[PDB]
Amino acid sequence: IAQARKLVEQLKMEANIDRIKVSKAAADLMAYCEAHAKEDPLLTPVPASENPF
Amino acid sequence: MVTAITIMALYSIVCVVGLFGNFLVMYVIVRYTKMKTATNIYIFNLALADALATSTLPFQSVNYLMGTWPFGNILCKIVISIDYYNMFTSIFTLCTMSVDRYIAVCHPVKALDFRTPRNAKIVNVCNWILSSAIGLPVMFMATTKYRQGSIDCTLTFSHPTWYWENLLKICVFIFAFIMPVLIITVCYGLMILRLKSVRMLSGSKEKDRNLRRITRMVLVVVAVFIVCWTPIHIYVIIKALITIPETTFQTVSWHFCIALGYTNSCLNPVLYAFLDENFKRCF
Amino acid sequence: LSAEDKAAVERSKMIDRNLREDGEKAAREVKLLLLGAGESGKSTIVKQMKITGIVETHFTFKDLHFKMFDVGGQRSERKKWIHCFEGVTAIIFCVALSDYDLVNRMHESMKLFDSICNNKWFTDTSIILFLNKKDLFEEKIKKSPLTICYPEYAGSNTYEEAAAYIQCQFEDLNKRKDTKEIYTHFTCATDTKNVQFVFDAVTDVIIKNNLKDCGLF
Amino acid sequence: DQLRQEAEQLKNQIRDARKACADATLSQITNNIDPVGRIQMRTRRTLRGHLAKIYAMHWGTDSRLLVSASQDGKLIIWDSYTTNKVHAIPLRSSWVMTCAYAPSGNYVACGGLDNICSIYNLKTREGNVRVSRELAGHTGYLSCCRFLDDNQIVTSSGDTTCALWDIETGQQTTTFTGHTGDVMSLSLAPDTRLFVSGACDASAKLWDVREGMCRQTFTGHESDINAICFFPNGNAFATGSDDATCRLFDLRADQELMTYSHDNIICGITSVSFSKSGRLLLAGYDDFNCNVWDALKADRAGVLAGHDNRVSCLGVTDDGMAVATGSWDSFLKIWN
Ligand SMILES: CCC(=O)N(CCCCCCNC(=N)N)C1CCN(CCc2ccccc2)CC1
Repeated sequence: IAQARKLVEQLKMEANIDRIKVSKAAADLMAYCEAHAKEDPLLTPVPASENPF
Repeated sequence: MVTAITIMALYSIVCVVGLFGNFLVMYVIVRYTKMKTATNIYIFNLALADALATSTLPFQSVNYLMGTWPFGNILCKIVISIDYYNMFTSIFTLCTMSVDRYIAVCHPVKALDFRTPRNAKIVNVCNWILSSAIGLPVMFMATTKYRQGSIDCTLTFSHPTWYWENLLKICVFIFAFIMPVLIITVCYGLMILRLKSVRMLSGSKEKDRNLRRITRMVLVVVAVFIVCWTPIHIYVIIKALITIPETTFQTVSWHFCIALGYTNSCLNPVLYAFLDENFKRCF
Repeated sequence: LSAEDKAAVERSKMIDRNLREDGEKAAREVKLLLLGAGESGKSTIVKQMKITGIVETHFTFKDLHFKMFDVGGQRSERKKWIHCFEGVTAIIFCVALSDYDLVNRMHESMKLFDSICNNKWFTDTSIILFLNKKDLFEEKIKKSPLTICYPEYAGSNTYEEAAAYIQCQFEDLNKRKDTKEIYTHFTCATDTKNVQFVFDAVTDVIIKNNLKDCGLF
Repeated sequence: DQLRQEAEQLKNQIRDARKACADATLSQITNNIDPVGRIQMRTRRTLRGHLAKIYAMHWGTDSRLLVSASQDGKLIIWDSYTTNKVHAIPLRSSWVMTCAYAPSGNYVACGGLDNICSIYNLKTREGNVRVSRELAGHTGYLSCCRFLDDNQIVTSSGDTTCALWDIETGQQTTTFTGHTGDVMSLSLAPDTRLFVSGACDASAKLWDVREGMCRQTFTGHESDINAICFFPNGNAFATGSDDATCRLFDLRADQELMTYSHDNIICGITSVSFSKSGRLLLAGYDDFNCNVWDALKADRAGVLAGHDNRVSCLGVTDDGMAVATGSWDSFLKIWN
């Protein structure tokens, strides 16, 4: 019976958050993911001189 | 020459199957299984010592045809020695596999110490060492001698012949026929008695199909060894005790009997490997 | 090329040797997993032999070393950690035989036994069913018929037939009778033969394992 | 009381609120990106010392040393470049299901089926390693543990709770209690100010270390989940479940963003990790092999098949040069 008081207090706090439209939150994943593509050795194969393994 | 057709053919058949089966076995045993457990070590060494003893055969094939030893003193000593060597180190692996299996069934609690994959490595090495007690003395005493017809490989023993030529023949008899037949029989003998009283292997119609399969596999192993090894030993001893005038049939019988000896090395992959439960359980 | 790295490689070889030695030493102990319903007899069992999440119990008998883990104090999704224990030599399942009337309880214990026996991880592991409190079963069967717990049962309300019927009820819950064996025993207070029974079952299991390893199935 | 039905109002108010902010179809924003192509990686190492299944793994910040715990009772520290061993710690409880390895490089941690997280000291006088402390106080069993400093460690146990310890004191500073099932994994944000956890409720939550209150809850899985990992930007994470279905959530938009699945996969997932740039998502299955998903178009990009039993741990170095996978095979492979 106490959990009901606790649980409702939780859902109240979680329901008031400033969301943002997903297209805005999806471009940022796109921009970061390509502003680092150069220095990702798994994606672009590395010349054998600089490959420690 | 009908005889020359058969004698050349019989050895060729043995040699080709022996190299084919054995070299396949070493390939599979190391490519996939990679020698994890004690038994897989043993099968490899049997496969190895079978391959070597089979590769000596073709040099014996050409010797029959020409009646002359063309390969010179350089190769004669390295051929005969590797033939006597592989007889003992192939047999002793068979005796070690049997003594191992008997421990693992009739003394289950003490086998927790003897049977470790490190100890399997010691025994195999110690097995090749003890075989050299006959591999090396034949290396030094091997010689090439010119005869009335041509050169033939032969072992010139020592100053006395009546007292030392027979010693090798009698010694190889006891330590390569009597001891092997004895211990692979008793050790496999007592295994089957104990397997009767195992609660896992009795009580159902399907259970006894497993007990039937095991006692067939064990019995086959002893049967092949007896049949493929007895004739040559008895034929050697008899030829050492009486004249046996050289009839065309005597030449036919002798070479065939020798080929029967090498049949043991060809059948070993089918029995010890191609019938192993794990070998089927990976293909 | 390898100036003082040789010292590093030597250190590697030494600790590799120590690892191998410890593994060989620990591969000659026999591990037993002790399930059982809620305090059915599990506390009693560990007394007869020589003698926080789980608690081990190392003991020896006839030059054999047993470790025996019980997991009664581990309250969580059994599915999420039961797979740690595959490869134990045997399961010891402990059942109280005087619980057929108190609360039904036998039905729950049979449900647990069925769940454990046919798990995807214990498809081959042998189990030893121990049946405790046979003494109280004497003067509990006298008044309360076993039909209370087994309505489809027709037989004499005596100890001899009831015990055999219960053992038969438990012993046919394994759906794979051609691969795993179930050992059964009615516990006895004195006459320390319980450990003897465990010894016999474990020796048969070792025999089967060796036969598998040698390549004879 | 009427509360039990009033909570249903809020649970329905939220769903519509986050529905009003969904015009993306991220699969539609990202149709003009050239694909990654094909990824072929080859094992460059194989570390072979363990004698039983291995359950965890963790790289050092050096991206050279790694620690790996198996259930034979040994957690050893390898050396990726020259495949040596620099320590072999024998530990008291043979049942272990986790590892950590401090950012500084001084300590390791290791817990298991005995409810106790042990912190070992490596750089010490007298040579060998010694047990610096044994943290106790959980009731379920340790399932994951991570380091923040050389002084604070955060753990997640099987009794539906997480906690934040203090090492010298040896006591629970804070406790996060919101789940309703077991807690299976854990992941810290890059700035170590808030972490996420994934439970057997098919739900993940987002706490924060300073205060001690969960801020958001993400649902959408059909079954239990076993792995978590932050997107390196600190604004998204991906989870792995027993549906054979990874999926990517977003912290700011506050909902599911894409799902990864394929029809000829019915298996379970045991570990997840992102590459350094975040472009391609690793994931380890019980199929005995781990896939490589392109994290922006959801199509496969290759496989890594080298094990003979299910893979149970996976990790990517800090400088993004290698991946290391371990498995119940008892061996560890370093792909590249
Ligand atoms: C008691 C038996 C005996 O005396 N043998 C061996 C008979 C062949 C059996 C070998 C099976 N091995 C296996 N691994 N299965 C001897 C028979 C004679 N050979 C002569 C060699 C040779 C002969 C001429 C030129 C070069 C070499 C020496 C061995």
